Amino acid sequence: KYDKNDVILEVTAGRTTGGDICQQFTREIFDMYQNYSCYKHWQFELLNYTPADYGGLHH
RNA sequence: CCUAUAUUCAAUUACACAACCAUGCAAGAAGAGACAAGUCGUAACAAGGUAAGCAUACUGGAAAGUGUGCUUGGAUUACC
Ligand SMILES: [K+]
Ligand SMILES: [K+]
Ligand SMILES: [Mg+2]
Ligand SMILES: [Mg+2]
Ligand SMILES: [Mg+2]
Ligand SMILES: [Mg+2]
Ligand SMILES: [Mg+2]
Ligand SMILES: [Mg+2]
Ligand SMILES: [Mg+2]
Ligand SMILES: [Mg+2]
Ligand SMILES: [Mg+2]
Ligand SMILES: [Mg+2]
Ligand SMILES: [Mg+2]
Repeated sequence: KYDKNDVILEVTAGRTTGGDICQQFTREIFDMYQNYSCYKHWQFELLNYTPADYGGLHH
């Protein structure tokens, strides 16, 4: 079923450790899927992008 | 009633009678604790950058802010 509906991918910053170790890691995997979409010839549409203070992605 | 002995007895009345408390459930309200790292600010510990704090009053998103009196669980480094 489905497989022909646009899918929204949401990434956040896990709350398990202090610092930016989790926030910085969020940026890397977010760009992983963005480059992956080009490999699969998909279409990427940015909806929300909130950078963190210490060079990261809050959500 | 010349030895002797037989028989009966009841429940009513005036008024109170779920107030009351226990247990269980509930439309819903409020508090406390928890890890965790999110948003907002930096109150406290150094004269914490306005010395802190108690009683009480008033005020503000939030720590708290300010007045009056009191405490040193602050200092004035000591022929200055
Ligand atoms: K103060
Ligand atoms: K002090
Ligand atoms: Mg922290
Ligand atoms: Mg000073
Ligand atoms: Mg301070
Ligand atoms: Mg200040
Ligand atoms: Mg102060
Ligand atoms: Mg004071
Ligand atoms: Mg007071
Ligand atoms: Mg004032
Ligand atoms: Mg005062
Ligand atoms: Mg004034
Ligand atoms: Mg001395």
